[PDB]
Amino acid sequence: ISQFNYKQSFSNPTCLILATVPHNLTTITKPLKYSYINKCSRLLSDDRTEVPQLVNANQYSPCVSIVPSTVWEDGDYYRKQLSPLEGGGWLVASGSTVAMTEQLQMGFGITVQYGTDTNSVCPKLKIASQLGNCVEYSLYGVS
Amino acid sequence: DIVMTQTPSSLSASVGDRVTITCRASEDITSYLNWYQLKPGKAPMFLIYAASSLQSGVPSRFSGSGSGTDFTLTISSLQPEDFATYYCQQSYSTPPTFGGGTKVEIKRTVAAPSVFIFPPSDEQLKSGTASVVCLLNNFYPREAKVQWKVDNALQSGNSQESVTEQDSKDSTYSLSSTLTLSKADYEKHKVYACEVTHQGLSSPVTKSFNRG
Amino acid sequence: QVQLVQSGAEVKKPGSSVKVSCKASGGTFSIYAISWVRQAPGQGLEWMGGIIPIFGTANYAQQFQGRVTITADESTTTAYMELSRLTSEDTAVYYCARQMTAYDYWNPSFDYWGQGTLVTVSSAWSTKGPSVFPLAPSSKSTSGGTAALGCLVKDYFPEPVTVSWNSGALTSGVHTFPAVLQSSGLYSLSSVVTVPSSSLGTQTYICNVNHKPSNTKVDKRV
Amino acid sequence: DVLEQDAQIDRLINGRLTTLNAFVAQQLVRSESAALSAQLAKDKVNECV
Amino acid sequence: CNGFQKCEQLLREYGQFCSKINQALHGANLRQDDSVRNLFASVKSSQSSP
Amino acid sequence: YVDVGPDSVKSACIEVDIQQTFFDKTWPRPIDVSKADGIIYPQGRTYSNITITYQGLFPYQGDHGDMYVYSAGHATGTTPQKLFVANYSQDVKQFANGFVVRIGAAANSTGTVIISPSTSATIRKIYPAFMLGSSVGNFSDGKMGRFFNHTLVLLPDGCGTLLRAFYCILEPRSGNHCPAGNSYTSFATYHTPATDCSDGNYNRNASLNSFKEYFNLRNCTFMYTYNITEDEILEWFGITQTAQGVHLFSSRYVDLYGGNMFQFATLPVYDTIKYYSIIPHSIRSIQSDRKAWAAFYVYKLQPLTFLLDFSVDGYIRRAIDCGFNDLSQLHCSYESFDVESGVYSVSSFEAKPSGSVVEQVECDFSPLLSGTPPQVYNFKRLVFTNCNYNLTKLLSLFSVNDFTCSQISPAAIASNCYSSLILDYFSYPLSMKSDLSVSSAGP
Amino acid sequence: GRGVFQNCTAVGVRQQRFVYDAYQNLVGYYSDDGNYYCLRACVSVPVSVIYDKETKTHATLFGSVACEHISSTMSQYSRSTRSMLKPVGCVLGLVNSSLFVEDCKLPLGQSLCALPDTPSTMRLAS
Repeated sequence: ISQFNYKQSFSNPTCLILATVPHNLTTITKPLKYSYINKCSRLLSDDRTEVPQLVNANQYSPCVSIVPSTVWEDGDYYRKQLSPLEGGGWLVASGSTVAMTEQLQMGFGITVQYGTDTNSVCPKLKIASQLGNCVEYSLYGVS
Repeated sequence: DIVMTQTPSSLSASVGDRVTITCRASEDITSYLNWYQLKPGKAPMFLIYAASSLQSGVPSRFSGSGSGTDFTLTISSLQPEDFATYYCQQSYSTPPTFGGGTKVEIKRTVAAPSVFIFPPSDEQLKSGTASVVCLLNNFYPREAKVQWKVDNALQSGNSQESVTEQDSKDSTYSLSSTLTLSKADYEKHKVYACEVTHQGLSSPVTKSFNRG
Repeated sequence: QVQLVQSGAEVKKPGSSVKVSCKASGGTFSIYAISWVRQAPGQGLEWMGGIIPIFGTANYAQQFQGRVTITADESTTTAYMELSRLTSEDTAVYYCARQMTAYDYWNPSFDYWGQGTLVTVSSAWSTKGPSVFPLAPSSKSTSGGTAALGCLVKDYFPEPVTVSWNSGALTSGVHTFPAVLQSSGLYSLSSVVTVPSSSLGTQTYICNVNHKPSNTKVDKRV
Repeated sequence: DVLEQDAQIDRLINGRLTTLNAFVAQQLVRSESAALSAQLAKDKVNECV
Repeated sequence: CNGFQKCEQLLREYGQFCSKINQALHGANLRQDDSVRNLFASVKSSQSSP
Repeated sequence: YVDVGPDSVKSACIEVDIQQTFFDKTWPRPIDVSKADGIIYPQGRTYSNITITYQGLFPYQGDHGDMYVYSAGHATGTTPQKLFVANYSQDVKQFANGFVVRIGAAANSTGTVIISPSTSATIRKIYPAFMLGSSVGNFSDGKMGRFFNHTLVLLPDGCGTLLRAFYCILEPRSGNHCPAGNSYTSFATYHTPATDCSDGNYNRNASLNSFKEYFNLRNCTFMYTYNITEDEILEWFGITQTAQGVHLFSSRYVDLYGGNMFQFATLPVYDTIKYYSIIPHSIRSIQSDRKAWAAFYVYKLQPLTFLLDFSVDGYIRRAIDCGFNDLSQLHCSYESFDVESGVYSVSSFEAKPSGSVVEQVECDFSPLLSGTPPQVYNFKRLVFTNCNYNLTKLLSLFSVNDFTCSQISPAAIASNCYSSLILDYFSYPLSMKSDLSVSSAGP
Repeated sequence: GRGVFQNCTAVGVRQQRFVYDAYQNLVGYYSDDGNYYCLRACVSVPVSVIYDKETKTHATLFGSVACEHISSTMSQYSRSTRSMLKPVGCVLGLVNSSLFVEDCKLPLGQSLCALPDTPSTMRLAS
């Protein structure tokens, strides 16, 4: 899952949640089955040099274009040729299916960043800048 | 692209004859047409620009008329040096597109072709290529149809037709139907007949001869 | 007045590059635009491109782009066209045409044209001599008071050739026909002369075939 | 491969940087010693020669 | 980073250390030069009989 | 899926010419950091008099970039005809780390129009247009320049008064000259100033209509519009890609007169952009009003360390590219724009290799195949010495469930050479895979 | 590895193909059977820059012995820097500034080398 489907950033505060809706939030619509990619590789024109392609951090898989939204069967293979501009060779992606559970089990990945300026995202809720001399302050993202 | 067609591809007219040439334009060319004169054998002559105005050094007998898509170069009187191919070229958009071309001739003499036949020579036989030539001399109407019947077999694909330019004396030419065969297909045939049809000729005539 | 002087006809291998030079004498060469127009036999006049020497920028037809190159020389007042990957369809007569407008490549009137340069493709075609394979007369070749005895001409690989009659003395009834190309791609033309039968015996007829590239001066009896 | 070669090259980088800093430190010490010796030599030249 | 591009990319995160090393060592050499110049000046001013 | 508007109804697309020879000029405007050309400001900080080193995405010092130029179209007397464009649409460039664009540098001066050199017009500012995407191919004709899936398109509209950004799927059209149709030269975009650019009534869809002529945009995730004041001032633009989306920078709002770029938009695009190209734009006017348009220069962004001088205003007016030459090394190392005179040692050259010399049968794997693979406690090995081998050939005959290489890479273990190979095999269920590890307490 | 190869007088058991000096660098045996190829670590050229701040001119002194192989903007030498760079005989290697004038020079100055003092306004070697 990490090296071909979804990888997060080693350099950012992250929280990863595996949750589920028991029966209430019926608005979420169940899919066909669970799908993931177990292999997304590449072969050169020599037939004797194979290159697996790990997914980059917080990006899409390179083989996303040749894979449908839901993989039809486990062990399925998808092949596509590459243009001479992009080096040619061959793009091969391996799918995998997982039988579905009774209730939807969902996954969330939250990455906040203590980085940019912009505005600020915070919880909603006279001790203010007017009394500047008094010590202690909390800004848009600086405390 | 602007494709331009000359409505007449060839007109025959003696000297002292008013002549109008029509060029058809695919799209509105507001005032961008050129009339060019081409006598086979030299750089052509720039006659008219914008379809109406006379290039300097051109007789006033040439006149330009037209606009939009109708265009007609007009010659007040034909002259011995007025007989040449005429091309209409648009100056409106991007690549110059040239009209088809128009041929000029005269009714000077309407003459039937005098038909001759000449078989291959004995030395042209030692050569290995046998060639019968049917010659039509001094025939004016440009249209003529020539075919070959070798032993009542209609020959095609191996005879070529040549013609000269205006003799300037009789408005007729010399036409050669040069029919070429090899010994494997020549010595096995006896009759060698050329079927010539000309409107100036009364009836289609034949030069028939027997080999040997 | 302007003189547009072309160059000699070209015979080259298909896929080879052909260079054609047109020289302008008189007028102002740098300001005026010179355009190359090709007449393919039976295909009509086709515009290939144009160039203005002072600007140095070359206009090109869409189909010829990436193959044809148009250049001009300021010092010698000469306009040059180069075509790569020659094909059977390419064989044509090429004309350099000056444009009347001082500038404005887009609006073109060709006031002056070159005489023309012929281009032919040659599949490893070697310069050799022609052969006299004429047409002697006979009784059955004699219809009426006159027959026709000719020179024909056969199998020389460069386009120019010259058939004369009785060392140039015979000029009556001489009819020469354009050389055609066979599937073997050789050069073959005919030249028949209408000679009275009475002159068949009293006069013996020999046609001189002259090929300048092969430098062949051959007399064989007709 | 890449992911682990980053860690390996980092190990080498840190090691070499530390040795090079040690080199600089001992050079500073030894240079100071030589400066004091040079003052002594100046005194010996003025006094003995 | 004996010449290898990857190593230099990694070293980019440390480059200030290399700068400190270079500057310190350059200053040490300058101080050596001053010491030599000073000692030789004391030797100078001696009117040598040929 | 946002509603962009009605499709284009016209059957055929306007004809286009590609005279790449007309656009080939040499007007060098290289980057020079001594006056802070193409600098992106720190995203959340500002500073004062201080001078600091800072590592980010910058264009390398002295870079010439790529020059692009726009022109009028074929015009007869009062009638416009075919558009004039270069080969920019066919050419495919790579969005390695984004790029910075110099806009209207030649404006406020008079230069000969590129389309008609004899004609001379006062240079005026024009804005670029870009297509960016993740997948590229050719059209039906083999003409390069087709963007397959969702592709971001940025184009100016209303004679340079607004910018539109949208992330749509572009499918060509089958009319004449339209890219899926016949007689197709190159897609382009255009606006006719006689009607579209009337005073106070700038058609804000004119260029969008031109674009819709050639493509049927579908499944548009979003569309954004940004207003732009008219003037003739040099300005900068920038594009970059992060995990947060694509970022758009400009000098227009914050440092209009200085050129520092500040972010003004973030766009929800999350497939890695690999390719981009410049949309050719022809101005559909009459030849009597052919105007000259300032060339725009595109410089790629490279990770780099830059010594940045900050004014009391905080604006960067001076920078050093630390990797340009040796004197730049000195400036960056002393972290100052002034270094004392002296003799400083810098980084040394080193020679280049050539002609890799090599000197050096048939490592067999037959017993791996014949018989019954013994137990994991009766496992049997194959040592290899005095032979050469290929591992892919062996491994393609089976279905490898796990391939984990420690202290070695899966590619290297197929390509590197060494003294001796040891290959031990046995019969192992996939149930006890976890027990088969170097660090495990399993039996 | 990267390193010059040469032929040298026979030493060592000769059973192995590698001779070592107790360090990673090695003499490296016979490139082709029945021959000897003594090997060397790849050589590198040192470079130094004289700022000359008052003039603001820069002079590229090369290594103490870098006056034959090195050439201005040489294709062979690829520096770690963008290869953008910044000649008097061989006093101490080649130098980009090329003035042989010495005349008389006073003690104060860069003092780049043993003899040379490079007085301000280039004009090396004095």
